[PDB]
This record gives sequence, structure tokens and C-alpha cells, in this order.
Amino acid sequence: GHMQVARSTKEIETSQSTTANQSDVDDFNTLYDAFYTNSNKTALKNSQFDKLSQLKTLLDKLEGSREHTLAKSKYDSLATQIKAIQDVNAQFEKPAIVDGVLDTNAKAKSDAKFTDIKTGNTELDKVLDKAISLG
Repeated sequence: GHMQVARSTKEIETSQSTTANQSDVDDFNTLYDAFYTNSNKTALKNSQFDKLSQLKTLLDKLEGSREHTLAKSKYDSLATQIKAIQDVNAQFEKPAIVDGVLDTNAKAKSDAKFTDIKTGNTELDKVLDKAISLG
């Protein structure tokens, strides 16, 4: 076209393989940060789990970019932490890791089949566990 835009006035990026965008990354990281009840990311909010496919979507926004890696390693991480939560919550009649904290009020179903899930998030592992300890 006659506009001619490039990396010239779009920050100091490009020419270093593919790279993500903040409309890709920031929201990713944000919704991602959001899955975590705290920024230590040692605990997970369950309302965010519905956005895990969205976090995958934002990671999908990272898709094709280098950030994707990092962010897949964030995403997949976060996804696992929640999936873990899900896994074990999924064993209860009602989730028992909710907001990084287990629901002792939960009900480890007759279908509850727990796994010593390591998400890499220890405190989460320990809350994952928490639930399993209801099981």
C-alpha cells in the first residue's frame, strides 16, 4: 500500500524470529495471572477455568510467535494446574480446589479417581492433594 508500516516504528522487535503481540501476550498473561488467585501463582481461581480455552486462545494468539513457547509453557502450566484442580475436583460432586483452596465440603464421588498431580505448582499440588485427601 501507500501507508507502508513496518517494525521501524513498532518498538525494537522483529528480525529475531517470530514474536508475539501485547494483544496476544498481555491479555494472555493477564487472564493467565487471573487463573491464579495470587500473583505468586501458587493458587488458582476456578472461575478462570472457563477461560482456560481462552488462555489457550490467547496462547493461540501467541501461536506462530516465539512468545507462544513461553506462553505455552505458561499456558500449559496454568492449564495443568487448573486441569489438575479440575481432575481432582472432577472427582468430587463439587470442586474441591476453589480459589487455590480446597473445598473440604466437597464430595469425592464414587467415580473419584485421584492422581498425585504435579502441575509444577507446589502449593497447588498441596491443594490438589487437599482434595484428594477428601477422597
